[PDB]
Amino acid sequence: VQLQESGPSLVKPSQTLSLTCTTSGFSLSDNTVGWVRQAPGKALQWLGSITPSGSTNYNPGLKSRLGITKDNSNSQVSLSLTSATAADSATYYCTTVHQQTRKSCPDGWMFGFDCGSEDCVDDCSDILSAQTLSPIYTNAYHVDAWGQGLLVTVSSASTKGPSVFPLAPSSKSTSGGTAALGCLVKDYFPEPVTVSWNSGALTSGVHTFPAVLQSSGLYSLSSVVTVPSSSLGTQTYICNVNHKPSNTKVDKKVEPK
Amino acid sequence: QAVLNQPSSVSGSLGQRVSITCSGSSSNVGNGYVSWYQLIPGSAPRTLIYGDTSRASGVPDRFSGSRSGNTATLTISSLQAEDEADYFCASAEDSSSNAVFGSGTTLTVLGQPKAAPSVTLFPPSSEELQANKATLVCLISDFYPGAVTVAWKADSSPVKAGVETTTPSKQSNNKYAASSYLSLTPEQWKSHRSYSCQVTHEGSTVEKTVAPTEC
Repeated sequence: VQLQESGPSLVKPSQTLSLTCTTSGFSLSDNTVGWVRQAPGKALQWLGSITPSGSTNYNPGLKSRLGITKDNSNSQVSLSLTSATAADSATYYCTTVHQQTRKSCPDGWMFGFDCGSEDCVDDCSDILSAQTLSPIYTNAYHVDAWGQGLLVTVSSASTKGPSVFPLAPSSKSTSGGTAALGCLVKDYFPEPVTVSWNSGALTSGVHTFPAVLQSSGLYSLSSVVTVPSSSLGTQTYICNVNHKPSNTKVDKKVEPK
Repeated sequence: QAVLNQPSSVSGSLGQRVSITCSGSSSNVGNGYVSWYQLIPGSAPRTLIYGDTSRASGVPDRFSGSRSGNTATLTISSLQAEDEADYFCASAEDSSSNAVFGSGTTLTVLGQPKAAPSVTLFPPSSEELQANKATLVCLISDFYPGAVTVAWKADSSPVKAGVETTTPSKQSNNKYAASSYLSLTPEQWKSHRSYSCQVTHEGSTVEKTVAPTEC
């Protein structure tokens, strides 16, 4: 199954954050879809879900700001939150929720089958003059599938694409048979950026570091890869930076010195 | 928006057993039907347990859930290095379709082989210099435990301004990596004769040096 979130990575304060989840592999009319978020370094927070019948449930502390919509034909769920503040900067996940209705009788009461069957009775020895009631159905929920999530930043500062500079290997950056090389992704906003190497064909020995917020207010990070030193004249190495907040993709050839 | 209570962090050695508790009242955990989720950085959350004790698809047998009234427990037996993650419990309050998540627990897997770090110091590229900027990039990788201190030098004199350092984080091979930056102007860069990145790790200090009069 697949759940893909989409929307703006940057929302100005007091504006309305809006995200859309495109679904495939379960039909939006059978299973129910919910939204979960998590602020950086905080715990998961339930935002709400929409039932197959179109009914919506919201978190009690955020219902005045939330709103979920459905479109079964296009298979798209929508989430909205008004008066977006800096506390709303988080990663927003699109999920599928699964329910499970359990029937039960009130306390002390018993079923007719355990002794007319579906009803709960007050006395099984009589099963006639005893008081009769209906069973109580209560359902529980668990999240089954999670989307990759979308990092949303609530800020007044403006988007800025990244500058990509090469971290080239030299006669001092080597370590015998292996050499380290990378590219520096400088001055971008907001988060995040994604780096690969040779269009994903180079995954062995790759690491991308967490970003850092500079004094200028922009983010920067690095991505490094270790390759055989004997290949620095035969194999070309390209780092593929991706910045969805600005719809920018940069391919930078790393040349040995 | 009640927050179920979990310990902020637990620990355990390789191959040993670890338990994570999830405290609640009689109206959300006391009802039962508690689920557990695993969050590894760089990955989407992974549903481990649902309905107190049932495993999800593709969940190994070392992951097991249980409940005892108002406190449910997730137990991970034969501990592995890939089990280092954040774990969250959850339950619906009075079956109102709204669910509450736990405070979260960070798991640490100890007993892993110690490793000394390798350090690489890149001088500012020609492209960055042509843009009237200069950033020294000090990359540290393949070390355990993930505790290092980074110092910058200019002609052996300490430098504390214009330095940014990331907190150590896990690599793909369960070892740690960190990065440090020294943002200078091209005039500051061409000024001194050398700049150094000093990395201290377990009674050892590796120093890498770059000179503007080089490659």
